[PDB]
Amino acid sequence: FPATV
Amino acid sequence: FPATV
Amino acid sequence: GAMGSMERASLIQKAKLAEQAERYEDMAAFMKGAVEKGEELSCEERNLLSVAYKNVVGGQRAAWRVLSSIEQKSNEEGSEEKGPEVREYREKVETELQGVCDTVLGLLDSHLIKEAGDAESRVFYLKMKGDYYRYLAEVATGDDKKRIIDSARSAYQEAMDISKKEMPPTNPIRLGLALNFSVFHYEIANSPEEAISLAKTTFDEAMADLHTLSEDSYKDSTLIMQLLRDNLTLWT
Amino acid sequence: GAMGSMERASLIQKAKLAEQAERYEDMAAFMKGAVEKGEELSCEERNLLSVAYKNVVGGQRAAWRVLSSIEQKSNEEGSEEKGPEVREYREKVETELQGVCDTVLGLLDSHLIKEAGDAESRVFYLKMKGDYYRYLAEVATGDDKKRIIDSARSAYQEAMDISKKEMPPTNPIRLGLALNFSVFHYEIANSPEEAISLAKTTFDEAMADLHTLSEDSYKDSTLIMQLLRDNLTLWT
Ligand SMILES: [Mg+2]
Ligand SMILES: [Mg+2]
Ligand SMILES: [Mg+2]
Ligand SMILES: [Mg+2]
Ligand SMILES: [Mg+2]
Ligand SMILES: [Mg+2]
Repeated sequence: FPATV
Repeated sequence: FPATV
Repeated sequence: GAMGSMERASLIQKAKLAEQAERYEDMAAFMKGAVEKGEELSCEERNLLSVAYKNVVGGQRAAWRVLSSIEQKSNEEGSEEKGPEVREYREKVETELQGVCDTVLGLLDSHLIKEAGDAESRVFYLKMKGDYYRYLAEVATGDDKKRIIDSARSAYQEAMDISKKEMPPTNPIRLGLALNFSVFHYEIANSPEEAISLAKTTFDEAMADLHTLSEDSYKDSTLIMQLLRDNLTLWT
Repeated sequence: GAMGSMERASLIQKAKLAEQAERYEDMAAFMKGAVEKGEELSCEERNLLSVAYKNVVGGQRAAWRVLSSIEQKSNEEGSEEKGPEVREYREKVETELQGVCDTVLGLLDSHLIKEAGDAESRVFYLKMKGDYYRYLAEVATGDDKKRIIDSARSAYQEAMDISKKEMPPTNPIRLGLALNFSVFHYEIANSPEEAISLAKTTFDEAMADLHTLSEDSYKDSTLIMQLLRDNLTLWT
């Protein structure tokens, strides 16, 4: 999965 | 802490 | 609400304790209580709120993906029929996730967003609104799926418009918003070119503004810039 | 009970799904439902039960230790008075932990232990009874603290007596019981010499019996033997 904040 | 199972 | 009798300051204190103890469900319940006092949140308080619900929903999403994967396998040709249990339990976790999302969206709508006048607060809340519609979209399969996706898009877009007008390109909230909207494009909206373009432009514009910053601001901004780079590396 | 309407086999199926998804609270609720059907548990089912509640209470214990440490620091000379919040929240977590322990002890008393005739089942349940009284003891400070400690000791001792008569020294349940009773001696009963003696004797007697085992049984037994060695290394 891609990075989110 | 010591090991328990 | 069960937090109605507890002091606002006590709820914030306990949210911090819950964070130290990795008790994110408690942290979230304390922050909900704090928001429901009706006063605006400070910078630190907004962060506490977002941390709590990110950890809770993050766990739910991870579990939902495990269960959805098992469920998909069960519907492959040659798979033995095992009954309704996998669907039921995926549904259970899904319903709990949706409930958390609706709770957060509830707090934002009643009345965090409408009272948020400064860019840092308004952009942060609108980002969260985008994020929690995005989580609803990840599990949506019905009549309202398109409207859920558009609700995410609309909130992110409003946040974007404000952030570009009111914040420098290195602002961590602006960076974080862009990171997540870029992910929205890639994973939800079927727009990988838009995702890549956004991540690249955001990265490059931030790079060009790092010279204006202190060492500590530099560390904060570059950390999020690396996440933009990580995603770009994943996608290209 | 909310699991009263669900099939026993469906509860076991969902407990396994919950385990895969790391949803230990759910796993525990499903296994409680399964036990409450009133049939005896198989080997696999007993393991599911113990895994679920070990993970749940393990998290509670970890959090309790974080909070108790902060609380201790607050009562050091020179520490600013911050109000009742740390005590309140430690108490909240403590009460939840005690509730889980009472739930497990409830299942064992109604009626898992009384129906358990074979050594493997009876020793396993009596070990769990010792374990959950040990967790109650870790947080006990009142009139009943000694009686809670003795309840743990008594259950472990009964388990020990059966295990020595009915199981080979390499049996993983016998090994695991000894590991945990040894920890009981060290951490709860203020008997570090008894803890060390037990861990050593158990290790050595198992070593001497490994020659009788298959490769797979050897792997199972040696794994627990290493935990005995790890504790001995910690304590000497
Ligand atoms: Mg007040
Ligand atoms: Mg559904
Ligand atoms: Mg553009
Ligand atoms: Mg039936
Ligand atoms: Mg108490
Ligand atoms: Mg002896």
